[PDB]
Amino acid sequence: LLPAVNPWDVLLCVSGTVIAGENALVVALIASTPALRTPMFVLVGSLATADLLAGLGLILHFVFQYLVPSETVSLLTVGFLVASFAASVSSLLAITVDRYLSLYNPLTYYSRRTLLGVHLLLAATWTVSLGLGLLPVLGWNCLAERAACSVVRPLARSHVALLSAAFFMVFGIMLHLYVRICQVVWRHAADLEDNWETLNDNLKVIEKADNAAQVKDALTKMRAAALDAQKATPDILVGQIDDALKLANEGKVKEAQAAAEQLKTTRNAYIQKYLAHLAATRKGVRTLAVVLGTFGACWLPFAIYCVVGSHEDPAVYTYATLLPATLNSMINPIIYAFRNQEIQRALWLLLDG
Ligand SMILES: Cc1cc2nc(NC(C)C)c(N3CCN(Cc4ccc(F)cc4F)CC3)nc2cn1
Ligand code: NA
Repeated sequence: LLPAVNPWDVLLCVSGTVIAGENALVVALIASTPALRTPMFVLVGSLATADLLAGLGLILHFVFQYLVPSETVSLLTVGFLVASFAASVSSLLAITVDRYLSLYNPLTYYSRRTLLGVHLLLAATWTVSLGLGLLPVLGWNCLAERAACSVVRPLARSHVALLSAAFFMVFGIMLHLYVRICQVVWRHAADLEDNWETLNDNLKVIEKADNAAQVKDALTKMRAAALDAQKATPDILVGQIDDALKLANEGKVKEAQAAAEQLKTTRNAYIQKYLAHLAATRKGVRTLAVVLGTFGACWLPFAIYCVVGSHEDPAVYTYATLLPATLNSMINPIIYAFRNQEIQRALWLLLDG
């Protein structure tokens, strides 16, 4: 398709309908499903709305780039594409802090600070994304004799470059947070083993002592280890330790040890529970990793070409950089369905009349 410019367009022309359609479906499910009202999925919905504007913007671009009322309207549509890109990258960052903050300390991840911040994230996102998309309609265009146009007219090279430079820095920070997220998950997975080691060491030393105090020390060091596992990623175990502790103090070494050995019944069920949650956390973080990789891999080529390209360069270099960026909004709805089970359930929920 090197010499085929319009066939490059027709590929994107109908692809905008797909991107507009599929995202329009996702935004509905988040809005129409209470289980998806959690901050994670609300922020994902914003990305869908951002990816939604991408499909609408280019659809109206072709509809107006070919037999439109006027070109000034086409200068609004480019704002939609600008607005979508800012609304997509901005919200994509927002999902990262939600993951980091949620994993960093869920107890501090309360329904007050979080839900408050969530509305500001979307508000601070779209108020800026739209604002950037509206700047061209206030003079930030390239249709002047003293302004050089970019690969995507009427956007000027000066302004697309600032967006490109801003995008690199924003994407550079999102990578840093993802590592911090990993550090959080690693740390949450590290202190857990220490509690398990101390918890098991305490159980064993309980048997290897004939003093009623050695039992108290191990249980006290055991209760603290049990408690530390709760503050990390927020009953019967500690409750049974309390019952075990209640016996140790009042001279019940023989029977207090018996209660310590029933903890294994709960502890075996207690340990088997935490492992699954980290599996859910890793996949949730893993899905975050995949999304970030696709976003950059599909937008970065355009981010560079719009700054280092020349108007003496062929057009195929333009679409070759827009094609991944355009279809990036088509792929984002697909990723969550195949990875995130909570939203995938609603997708296959509708099965028959
Ligand atoms: C036929 C056609 C389709 C276009 N489809 C655009 N969008 C799609 C890829 C969602 C698009 N936009 C314009 C706004 N732009 C913002 C931007 C993004 C990154 C960057 F480094 C610098 C920037 F200025 C994104 C691409 N222009 C187009 C021009 N003609
Ligand atoms: Na996107």
